[PDB]
Amino acid sequence: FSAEKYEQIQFGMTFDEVWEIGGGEAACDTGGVIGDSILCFTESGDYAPYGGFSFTDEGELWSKRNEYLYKAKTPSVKLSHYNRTALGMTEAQLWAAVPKDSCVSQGESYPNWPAKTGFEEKYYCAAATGLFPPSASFHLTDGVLTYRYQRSLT
Amino acid sequence: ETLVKVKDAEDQLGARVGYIELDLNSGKILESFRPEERFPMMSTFKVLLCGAVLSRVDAGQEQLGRRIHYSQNDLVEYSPVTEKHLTDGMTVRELCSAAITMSDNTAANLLLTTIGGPKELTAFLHNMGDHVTRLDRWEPELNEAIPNDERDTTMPVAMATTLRKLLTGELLTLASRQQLIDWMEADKVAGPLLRSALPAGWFIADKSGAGERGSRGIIAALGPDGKPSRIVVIYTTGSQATMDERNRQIAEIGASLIKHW
Repeated sequence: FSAEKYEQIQFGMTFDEVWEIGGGEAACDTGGVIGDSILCFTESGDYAPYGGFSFTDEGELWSKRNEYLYKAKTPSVKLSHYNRTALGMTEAQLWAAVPKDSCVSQGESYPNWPAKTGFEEKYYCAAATGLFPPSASFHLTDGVLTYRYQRSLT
Repeated sequence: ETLVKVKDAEDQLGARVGYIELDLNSGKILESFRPEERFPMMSTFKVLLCGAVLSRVDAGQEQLGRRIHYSQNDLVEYSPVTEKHLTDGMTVRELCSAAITMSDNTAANLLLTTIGGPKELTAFLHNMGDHVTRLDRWEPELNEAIPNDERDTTMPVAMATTLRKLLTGELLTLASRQQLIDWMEADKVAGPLLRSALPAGWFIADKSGAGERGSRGIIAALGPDGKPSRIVVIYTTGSQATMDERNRQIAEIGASLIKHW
């Protein structure tokens, strides 16, 4: 499985289409604690990068998520930047306060699929290189900030 | 040729390595190398965590069917299974499965909450004779691996002996020992380590861990003819190599102790 497969996967796709693009049985799991959804891992190993995919009752992909499929080009978020974000700010406002090169997407979803209102994006911004650095996390719904969190930023 | 290889791996990583192989039945140590230096547990502690859980199950203080509802603020770095159950919750049994087989961080924290925290895990360990292993922090901070910090460390011999006791003693009931080792067998994210060099017919139940500052390790019960007969524990820390190089060094120790079984 890989990031490039994650980008191939599309909202609306069926379980079988996702499973096929993701790598099938070699790279992906379903059932047990995953339930009806799919988890694919890029390699074995502790904290291996992964993507997850969930489907509507009608069988269509409404949610994509991942951790560590991407790495910030320039880990550099400061608590300073974080202090100048607030719920209600637009996404462009967010990127004017926080350096986008310091962040990566950890998912996108349409909780109302097949209606598109309420689309949600999740961003993860590492303050430095390595496994579990200090970070900030931001979620936006329809282009507006609706969740903000930080751990251990200077 | 294992101790050789273990020594080889040390200067190839430019980090401390520790190794022990223990006979599962007798408790006799077969070989070792720095068995008593301390190393970050990383995700290997998740198996001990879940033994403390089963122990409370055994004592009628916990139910594996108990459902725990948690929310967005409980989620930490690396939650592949728990992110998906914000709404419907997870049972204690599901939590142990996610922590051990997929190394889910949130799952591990949620479980640490059930037993009352890292100090309760240390007290549980202490009360069964392991006066060395200690958990001090939650995920993801327990993985920092500051040099010389003894927080959240074990020794290869303390972890090997404790795993032996959990997996075959009377420490847990038969149902609990079996669930504990079933969770480890379904390990899903340790293919490139010992499982890597294991031949058909072999049984393997293991748990791997990775932390910061190059820290890596594995604990495993394994053997021929679908039955575990030995415990192997390997830790390394300090190294600058690549993630795959260290990977390689550990497959290498297991290709060796597998060859020279």
